[PDB]
Amino acid sequence: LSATSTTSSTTAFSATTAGNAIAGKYTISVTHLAQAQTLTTRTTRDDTKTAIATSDSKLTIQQGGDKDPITIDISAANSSLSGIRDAINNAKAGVSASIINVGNGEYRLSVTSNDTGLDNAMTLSVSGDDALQSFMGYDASASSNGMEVSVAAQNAQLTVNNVAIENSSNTISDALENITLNLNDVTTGNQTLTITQD
Amino acid sequence: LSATSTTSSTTAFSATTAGNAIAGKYTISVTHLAQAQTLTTRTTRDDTKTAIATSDSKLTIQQGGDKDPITIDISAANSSLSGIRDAINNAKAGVSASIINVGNGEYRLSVTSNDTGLDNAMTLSVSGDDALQSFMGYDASASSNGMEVSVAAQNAQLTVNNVAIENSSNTISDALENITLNLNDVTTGNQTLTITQD
Amino acid sequence: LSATSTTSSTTAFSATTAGNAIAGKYTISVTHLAQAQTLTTRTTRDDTKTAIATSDSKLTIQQGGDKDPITIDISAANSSLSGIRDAINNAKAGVSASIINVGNGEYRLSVTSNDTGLDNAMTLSVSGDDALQSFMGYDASASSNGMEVSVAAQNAQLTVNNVAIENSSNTISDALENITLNLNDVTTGNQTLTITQD
Amino acid sequence: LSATSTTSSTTAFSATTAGNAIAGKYTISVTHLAQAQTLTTRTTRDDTKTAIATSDSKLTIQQGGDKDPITIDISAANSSLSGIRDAINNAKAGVSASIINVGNGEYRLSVTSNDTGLDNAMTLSVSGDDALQSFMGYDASASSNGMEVSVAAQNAQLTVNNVAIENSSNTISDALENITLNLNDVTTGNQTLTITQD
Amino acid sequence: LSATSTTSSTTAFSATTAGNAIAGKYTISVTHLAQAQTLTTRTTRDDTKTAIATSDSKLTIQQGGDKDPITIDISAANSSLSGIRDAINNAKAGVSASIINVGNGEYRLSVTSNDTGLDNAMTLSVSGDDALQSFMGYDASASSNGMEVSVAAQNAQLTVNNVAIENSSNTISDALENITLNLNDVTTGNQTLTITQD
Amino acid sequence: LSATSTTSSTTAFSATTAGNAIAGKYTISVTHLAQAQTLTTRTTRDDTKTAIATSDSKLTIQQGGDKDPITIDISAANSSLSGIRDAINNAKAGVSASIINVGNGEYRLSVTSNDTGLDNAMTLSVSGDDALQSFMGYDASASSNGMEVSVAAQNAQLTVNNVAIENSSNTISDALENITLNLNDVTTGNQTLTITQD
Repeated sequence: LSATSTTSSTTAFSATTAGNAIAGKYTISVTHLAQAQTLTTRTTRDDTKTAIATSDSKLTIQQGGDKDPITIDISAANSSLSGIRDAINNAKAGVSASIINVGNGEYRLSVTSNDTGLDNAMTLSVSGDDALQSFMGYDASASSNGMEVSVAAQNAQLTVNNVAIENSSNTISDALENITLNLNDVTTGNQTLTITQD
Repeated sequence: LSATSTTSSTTAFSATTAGNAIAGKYTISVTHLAQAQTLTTRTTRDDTKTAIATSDSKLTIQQGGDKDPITIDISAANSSLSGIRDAINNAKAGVSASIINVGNGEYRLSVTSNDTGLDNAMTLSVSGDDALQSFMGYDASASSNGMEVSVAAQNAQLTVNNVAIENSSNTISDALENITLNLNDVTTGNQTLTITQD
Repeated sequence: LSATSTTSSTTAFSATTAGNAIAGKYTISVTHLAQAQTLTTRTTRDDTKTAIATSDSKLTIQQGGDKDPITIDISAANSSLSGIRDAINNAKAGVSASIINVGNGEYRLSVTSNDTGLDNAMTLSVSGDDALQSFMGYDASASSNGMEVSVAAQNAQLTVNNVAIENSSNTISDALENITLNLNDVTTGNQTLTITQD
Repeated sequence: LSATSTTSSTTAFSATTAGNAIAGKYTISVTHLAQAQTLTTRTTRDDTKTAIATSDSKLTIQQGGDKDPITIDISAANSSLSGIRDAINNAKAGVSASIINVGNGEYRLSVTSNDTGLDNAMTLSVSGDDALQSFMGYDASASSNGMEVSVAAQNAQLTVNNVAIENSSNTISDALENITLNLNDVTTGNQTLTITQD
Repeated sequence: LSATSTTSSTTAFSATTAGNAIAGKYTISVTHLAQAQTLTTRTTRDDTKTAIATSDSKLTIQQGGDKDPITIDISAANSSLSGIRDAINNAKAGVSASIINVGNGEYRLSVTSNDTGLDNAMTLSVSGDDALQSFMGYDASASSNGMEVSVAAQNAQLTVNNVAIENSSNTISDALENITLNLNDVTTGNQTLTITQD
Repeated sequence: LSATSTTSSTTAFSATTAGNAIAGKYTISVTHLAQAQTLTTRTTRDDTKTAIATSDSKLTIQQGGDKDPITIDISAANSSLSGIRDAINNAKAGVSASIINVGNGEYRLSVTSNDTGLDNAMTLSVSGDDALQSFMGYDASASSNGMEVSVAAQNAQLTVNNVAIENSSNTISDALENITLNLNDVTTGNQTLTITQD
């Protein structure tokens, strides 16, 4: 019922408010932005159309935060870069695949989680085909993997009025009552968010 | 009856005037802003709904400056984080409670005094339940407390024409005759407030 | 009969002209601004209403520059901070009194001369009551005084085309023929005032 | 079907998107711009009209990237600077010739590949005339050549979300799905491209 | 008949042109501005109305550059500061007198030549009265004088396309054909005046 | 037939294009601007009207770059500064004469070539009169001359895409095909001229 406006010392963050947000000055220090994991094949193919697997296979995609594993069927015919990209994207597995032409007639496969957060980090495993498993597999606890981490999963980390706060997201509306905090950048020095009763 | 306008060398302070304010140049140096105390539970709960107390209990909130103590009743059922927040906020005890989700499935309770000032610092004590007392109690003279100080209570401190001035508030209209001083920031070097007869 | 316009290298000074002012470039260096003396009670009262004197008394206010002394009557009843402030202000004694709440439940009395200038420095003496004399007395040649100097009386000091000039005022229209010089700040380096025939 | 807008931290790069481009923040670091090879005659002629060859001859222009060689006929009469420039330009050989008057009554011949890229580097060889071969020949593996490299052929080199990318062009719309990257400059520090769903 | 426009690299100088001025770039370096001599009485009077001379006297004002000497009659009655100022100003002697109130109840007499230039420096001599001669006399070759030089006479000194130029004036339209140069300031480094045919 | 637009990183140069100019980025480094020689008499006259020669004489003006010598007749009567200036200017000899009043009642004669360029440097010789020859003669290979060089003749020197270019002029439309380069200043670091097909 009670409306408020916000002002910020930096482009590093802004904020909007729901009703009944507490007016006043908030000291905000942002030390890390949330990041969505991206895994990229450490090796390349010379095209997007040649099958990589010789058998049909099953891709398992498992995220953290107690989410259900998704198993996708990939026929030998569809074990090409395009085939796998399409099969992942069509699965709606909370991850998204794309192809990168890195030049020199070489292509990489990238898989990115749709949501930022440590809990949105992912495991990828392929059963029923060695070549594809070793091309595309990723397990953080394995020494050799087909994927490398090109973008680390990461949580936002900030302090608000000296209270330490971690969050899966750079859009934070679950931490502070009736405030939504949007993090655009890590901060330096004293930065403040000002909330005034209308 | 006599109107005046104000000008300031810094965004650090501004000022407005009542009638018959004395025209001229005032040298203003601000060394500290007033602050409202915030106490935050040093420990967390994994949710906002589970009762913390096993008995019914009585929360005492005592501010300084010779204000009356307020005692609030908290049933065992209402000794949850939400319960306590609601009970404090509903009491109109000159303090305001909020819940902070610090991430990792953990929640803190914060209590803030509505007014800035050393005299608005607060003591919190709970009788009739050990767990809640040790979760949420705060006494500045005790070695172990449930609260920590996340925002120190603090008085504004400034000098006006070399006269030292302390104030509970950053909105100062009781210090200088017919002037209201608004402090937005601590200053550096020579800063002046200019008052001219209209 | 002959009109002129002025330009200045700095916000430190500006100038306007009467008729027949001599066109050209004036090198101006300002080393000191004029100041109005302010005396402030070195001690405080805990309120503005309690009488300070036990007898009726006579406040003498004597400025320099061969001005007449003004003697004001202050009954014991009116020897409160408010009482004295009112009695001074009502006297039109070329000085002006105000009360400062310095915080911590303490009040100071300030007396300021209305005009800047060394010659507007003041002596304050109270006969017929020790307490008030020692609270509020000021004599520059006495070792102990009730007042301290919080703002030194001071003359403007500048040089115009290498001619040294002293003045009671920062509004100087008696130094240079047909020019009024307004001093806002002390200068650094070569600053010039330009006067051109219209 | 899904539209997106782009924002960039630097004038060093910009970007536009086709439909269904993945929203979000891309960290982009550009270390090299693509360049089109330019070869310039190390010696000069004193005019553009005198034939250089005494026999008719055949200019061969061979680019990399498995492109077909183009052989051009140059009569002795047309072995002048103007003659050769016209014959090259008229051939549409994926290269472009121009004359540079370097002053002092001297002229150079420049040949530039129309497309940037290492693969667009070129070999020039003239059969049937020594003078013209030694004036204008270029082979990267020969110790003495008529041409010098005045602009090295070069590939764009950048990294996008830590993925290394090489490209023949500074207009890159084949590397990243549904994005066109335009490189105007090499970057310094953290620069980012922002893509937001409309 | 042929019009031209001017552009300048600095506010230090500008320029306008008569017809048929030579278009092009002029390198201008200004090392000194012309100055008009000002002489000021080294001593002061405590007022402007008391006669200084006891006899009637004759003030001689002699400038350089082969100008005629002007002799002015000053009665004893008119040997006051106001008297002398009026008598000088009324003489139209190519000099101008003014009174300066330097503060502390003291007044100085200043005499300034109307034109800048070394050749506009002046000698002042009073016959028939010792007091006034010693108050107000000035001769550059005498060891003791009544005047001091508060503003040195000085010539503009500049170089235009490496040609050294001296001038009595900061408004220079007699040095360069069909150009008027206005000097506002001494320069630093390479500064240029650009003249382009319209 | 094909139109193009130009952009430049610096005010140091700009450019416009004729049809069919080659689109793209040109790296331009300017190390020297072209200059027109100016010769100035090392000695002065005290006026512009007194003849310098006692006999009639013949002034020869010879520029470089294989231009024809121009011989001008100067009667003894017309051997004044004004006389010689008029006679030179009226000859249309590709040079232009002016008089400079250097102050102190002294005048110099300046002769400037109308075109910039090393090839527009000049020799001046007077036959039939010693005084005028020694006043005004200039030969770069002679040890004593009447003229000094106050502005060196000089060629523009720049590099375009690493190709070294010399030019008599700062308006260069004969060096690069279908481009006109205007040089306003010597450059520092990487500067580029951008040409884009419309």
